[PDB]
Amino acid sequence: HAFRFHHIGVQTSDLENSLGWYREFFGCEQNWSLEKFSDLTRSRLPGITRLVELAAGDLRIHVFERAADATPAPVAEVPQFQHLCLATRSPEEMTEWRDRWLELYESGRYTFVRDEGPTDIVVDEDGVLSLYVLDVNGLEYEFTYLPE
Amino acid sequence: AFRFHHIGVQTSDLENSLGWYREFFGCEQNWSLEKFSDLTRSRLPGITRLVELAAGDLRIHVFERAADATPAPVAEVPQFQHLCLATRSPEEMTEWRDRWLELYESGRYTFVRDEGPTDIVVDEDGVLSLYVLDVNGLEYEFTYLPE
Ligand SMILES: [Fe+2]
Ligand SMILES: [Fe+2]
Repeated sequence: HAFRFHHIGVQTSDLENSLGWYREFFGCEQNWSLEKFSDLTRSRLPGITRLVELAAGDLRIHVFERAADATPAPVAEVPQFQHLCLATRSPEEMTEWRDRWLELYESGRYTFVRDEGPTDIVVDEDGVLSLYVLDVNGLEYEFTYLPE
Repeated sequence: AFRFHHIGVQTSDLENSLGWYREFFGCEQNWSLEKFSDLTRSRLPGITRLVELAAGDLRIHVFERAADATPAPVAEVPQFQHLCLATRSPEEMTEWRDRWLELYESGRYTFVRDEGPTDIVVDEDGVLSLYVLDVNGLEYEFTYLPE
């Protein structure tokens, strides 16, 4: 492989809320935290106050907070990395992911940008299962099972 | 616990993004689709075509909505801000930055932004970083880890 996926950066308005939900939902760990930033970072992300690297298996997530004066909601009609898909290992885990999202949502431990619950688990004609949820920032995560 | 499968790129000009993703990343198209379930159309209203591109271990699902105009990314918004890919050698960092400038200067692709690539910077541990924008204005980072 010429290159390998390293990590994805998640911008949030409430770092504490995202750090708790990501660790609870995905089983993430905190590898390191950063509060000093170079001239290029403050130019790219004006107002960044802290960045934390999260690790859940092969997926690494760099969650960072910027202004937090307002709490805007994601825009849909705009070009974007629209969603992040994660492959499960059995059809049973698909129900597990949807159940655990609901459990964390109605537990009251977190504030969600949007109140939209998880989608149903949908089968296509080739046996693929599809499940979509929103993180605490209103960003879409897809859980799938490919009969590979 | 799980395996990262693919990222979804929402674009307004699919053929423009397809051509750039193929030349820049060396992407090859795995499959495509133009008939969608109710769930897909509810999530992405007006979706027309969906294509899975593969380059390395990374799968990229580029899809186009109702084109209409050509909107630009919004920065103040909670979002997946950037995608980082790891290189195998320090000289590849300059190879990536050069291939971006070549593809941009060729005039063969439409860009939402005029912003060129950043300089290659070094951190306290020797990690090299490089930030470029795709034809949709979305930020990609190339990194090199000495350890
Ligand atoms: Fe998807
Ligand atoms: Fe990064």
